[PDB]
Amino acid sequence: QLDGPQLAALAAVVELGSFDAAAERLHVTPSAVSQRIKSLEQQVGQVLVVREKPCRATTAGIPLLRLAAQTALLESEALAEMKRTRITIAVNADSMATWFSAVFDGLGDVLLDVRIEDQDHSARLLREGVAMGAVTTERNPVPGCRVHPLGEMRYLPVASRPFVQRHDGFTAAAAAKAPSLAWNPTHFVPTTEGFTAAARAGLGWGMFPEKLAASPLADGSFVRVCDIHLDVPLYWQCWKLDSPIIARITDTVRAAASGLYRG
Amino acid sequence: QLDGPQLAALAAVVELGSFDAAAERLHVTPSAVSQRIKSLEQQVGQVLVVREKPCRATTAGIPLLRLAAQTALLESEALAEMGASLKRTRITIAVNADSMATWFSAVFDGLGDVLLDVRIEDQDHSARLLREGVAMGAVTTERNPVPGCRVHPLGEMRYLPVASRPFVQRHLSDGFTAAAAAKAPSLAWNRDDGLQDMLVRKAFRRAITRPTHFVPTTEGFTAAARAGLGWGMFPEKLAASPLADGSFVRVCDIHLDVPLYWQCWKLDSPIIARITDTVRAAASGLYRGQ
Amino acid sequence: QLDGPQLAALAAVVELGSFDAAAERLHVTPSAVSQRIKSLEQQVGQVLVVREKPCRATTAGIPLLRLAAQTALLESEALAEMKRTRITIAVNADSMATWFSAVFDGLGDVLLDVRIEDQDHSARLLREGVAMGAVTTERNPVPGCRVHPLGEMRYLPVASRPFVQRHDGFTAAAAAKAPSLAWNPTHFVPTTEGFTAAARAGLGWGMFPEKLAASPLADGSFVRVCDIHLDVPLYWQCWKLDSPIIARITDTVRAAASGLYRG
Amino acid sequence: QLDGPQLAALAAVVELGSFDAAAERLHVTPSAVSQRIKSLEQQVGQVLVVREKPCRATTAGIPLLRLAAQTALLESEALAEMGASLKRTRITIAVNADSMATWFSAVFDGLGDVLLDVRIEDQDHSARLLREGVAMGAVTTERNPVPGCRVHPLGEMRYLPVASRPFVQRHLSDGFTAAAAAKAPSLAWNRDDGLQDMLVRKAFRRAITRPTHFVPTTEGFTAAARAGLGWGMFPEKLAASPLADGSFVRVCDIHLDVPLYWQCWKLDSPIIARITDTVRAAASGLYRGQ
Repeated sequence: QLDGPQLAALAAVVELGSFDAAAERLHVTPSAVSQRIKSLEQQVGQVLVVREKPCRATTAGIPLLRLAAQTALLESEALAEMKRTRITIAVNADSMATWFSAVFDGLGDVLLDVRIEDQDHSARLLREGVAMGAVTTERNPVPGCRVHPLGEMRYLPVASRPFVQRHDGFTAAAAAKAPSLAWNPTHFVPTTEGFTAAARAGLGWGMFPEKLAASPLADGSFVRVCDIHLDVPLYWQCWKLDSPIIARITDTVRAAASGLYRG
Repeated sequence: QLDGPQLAALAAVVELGSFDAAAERLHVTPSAVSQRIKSLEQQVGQVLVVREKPCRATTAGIPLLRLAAQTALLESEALAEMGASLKRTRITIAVNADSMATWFSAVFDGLGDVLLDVRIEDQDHSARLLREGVAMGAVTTERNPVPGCRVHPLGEMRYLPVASRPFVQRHLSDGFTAAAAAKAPSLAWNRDDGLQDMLVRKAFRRAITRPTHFVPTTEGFTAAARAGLGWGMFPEKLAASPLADGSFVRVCDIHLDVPLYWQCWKLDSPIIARITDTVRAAASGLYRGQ
Repeated sequence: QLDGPQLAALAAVVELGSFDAAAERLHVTPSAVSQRIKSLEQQVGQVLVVREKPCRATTAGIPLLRLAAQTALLESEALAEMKRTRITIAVNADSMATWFSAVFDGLGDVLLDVRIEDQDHSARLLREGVAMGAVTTERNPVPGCRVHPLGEMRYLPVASRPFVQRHDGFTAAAAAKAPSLAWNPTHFVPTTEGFTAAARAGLGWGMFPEKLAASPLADGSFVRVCDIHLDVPLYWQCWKLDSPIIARITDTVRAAASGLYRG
Repeated sequence: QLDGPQLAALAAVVELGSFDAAAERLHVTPSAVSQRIKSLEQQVGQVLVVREKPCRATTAGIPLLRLAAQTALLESEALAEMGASLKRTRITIAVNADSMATWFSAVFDGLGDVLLDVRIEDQDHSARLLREGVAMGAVTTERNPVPGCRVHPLGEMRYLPVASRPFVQRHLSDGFTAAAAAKAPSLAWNRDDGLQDMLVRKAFRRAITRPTHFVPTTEGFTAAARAGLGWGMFPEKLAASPLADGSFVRVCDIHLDVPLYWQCWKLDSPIIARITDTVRAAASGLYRGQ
């Protein structure tokens, strides 16, 4: 490889007729491009540019001007390949079920690729460069990622009115003597509309996001087992790169998470 | 010769991914587990377990995996027809996302006395869990009987192509043309989701590539649509409400009927038949179709 | 689990009317099945068979007869799933290109699944239980496999007449000063008809199986570089299970390899 | 900003699967390689390399992988248009199995002065190697231009459905009926081989499941057919001989024409154009088709 500051400097001094303008185009200095050029000529055993101003290419430097040109033509179309911008994001289920959807209001002008994943899989999607960022419970930066705290999600204990009197008071004896809902005397019932439907059906008691368990408790369809609550910090982790798109989304997500508890 | 606690060994070694693990799980030495799987590999003439890293079934070990589990259920019932009173049996069933959010919910209400393990899986994922004995039944879009399984029709689920009014204004002011449909953003659960594609085909006898968002889950897919991101196919039970609200509007007059089926272990089982009755009844509200 | 010798013994004493015949069907002994039965009844808290001959099942043993029955019905259809027999085999390229094809004469009555793989991939196919056996250069038994020596394949050095006088005599100085053919001053050219076509085209010199390099040397299209030869032992490795199908194929392959050199 | 020896870093880290390796390969510290890939990840705004176990390109790093290699060839030519005389350039090209056994062979005869690295790959495998800069050209059944690639038609290859006379006697005595074709064993290179399936379709406007052997490679597939295992589709150039021999006979009157294409790096290159001329001329013997 012979690239690449020395080439752009060569094309510059050749296309614009001067060392000054070259500088002007590369945000460098007249003397800084001069020796930038003399290097390149050194390592090819000939003189590429002719000092006389306006300075055009010497015959033996044409191919290198051609190189600079086709190189640059390639780079362009490459950058294109990699219209609507695609952003792939990972989110944990309770977040998609709860606060994350706000983000959709800010994002109708791009093309989302949303994945519902847990801590471990989010991390993989990050590392493997398929997910640009993840809502996750992991606090330690994933390789190549920056970590933004989002606050905490709060979970309550819940069952139905009937499930209470069946398993009196919270007879703290009925620890396992009570049937319990879960995700992955315990029934496993994913989604959200059924993990909810299970509990509503006096089928068990479970940990529900406060925000989800909100309405039914007011309806009276739900009752709190007890006044214990568990608090899980969420984090936005994304690629530690400076990019307008990464920043936009980090910002949208942080704002859709405003109503979470203080971390 | 015809098997035994040899299957037990297999199923344990695969579900637990270790020879040592499944040994301190059935009260026996690695050697025993090894000869047990070996003797079974001998009888059947096939290698059944990849021994490496985490232990998994080979292709040929899938059917005996299932065999082990149908046998385990058959066994615990034959020995409860002898003694129930209490018995809390573990039942695993696969269910497609769209069914769980709509009709399937009802199955819990009429359930007992059994411990439920429900998996949200698409057509392909669920057929695997059936083959592998992991699930003793599944709501699937699959009409063809998977191995070791009876097929029950449940009815058809109708899918309406919908979106919010703002979305229609911005993208379908002039209606659902093939010039408009090539530009309006569509939704989808993921790449394997063909629902939107069958419309468009049905609607334009063709196939139109468009901008398409991928948003999974009921809440996820629902917020996307509610948030005017794009149009998408929704189980009618789920659109019924936003159609009243004004929150959703039908993008066009066409729809999709998708036959559902309840596939479960072909065998005798008071627990199976009972679950089947419940699943079938929970679906009495589908469109009759066929 | 309660299975499974005790059940078959129960069904036996129940279906046939006697302990004798039971024995007769299970290749066991009258007294050996008697206590085989009393165990099973012990661990279910009731009497399953009635001593009186011919002995039928007791009411409380019917379900266990049913169990034995449905169990067995399942096993059958399972065994089926796992018409024409499918046999998947791995072979190294130079073997498929050379001696292995003889095997096809003995095998038109089954359905072959032939994979062309090297030592490492063969081994994986074996371990992962997809290939029943592999022709391979590996001598150490793969996990779960038995090893059959097959003999040695012999490779010669070759180029074209022109390639000689271009790279006098084997001026042992032109070690790298000569262009060479290879697989994975060296051109990489797989298949067999082209790895051959390359050399024929004075494009390089390479190691060819003696059997392949046979004809052209007689044609005069090929010449030997020198009289060095390299010898590679081949091995048939397959599942260490006793099975009629495994034995058939181990035998066919060993015979198709008869004309290899003494190992 | 616009890249540089940053690509060099990438391509090295991916082709070698290690940050340390590619460092002791370009004379620089891990850190340098790291910042170099980082600065490039920065400029482009994407993660480009999975750092783990063996280092591989991410999807978004594929195009820069190609970029690195087209640049590397462009560079070594621009600097040989300055100085050749000797130069032995490494060129990698993909070629489908059926082309290598028939017409492509000719390309070596009219070749120089260049070091050849030929890969036998099917349609899909070869398009990958083109995208990834691994191959600077490929004979493929793919008409659509892969990214960074010009497409040249080469002609069409004809495929005859054939078998040995013993095979016909035993299985096709009464000819190539859909009742006979459902029973006679067919061949195939593997599951993705659709050649035999397109016949049968062409022959019976339908699709018939049959016993089918899978035997890859030219010698492998050829011995199978010669050994009466089954019927299969053969490049005519290859059947021409056994049709004379009597060794093969056409199973039926139908055939398949498959358009071939030569896809190569879209750019200027005396080496590319030259290779292209040779490939194109080696194929002058295909059927003109189109």
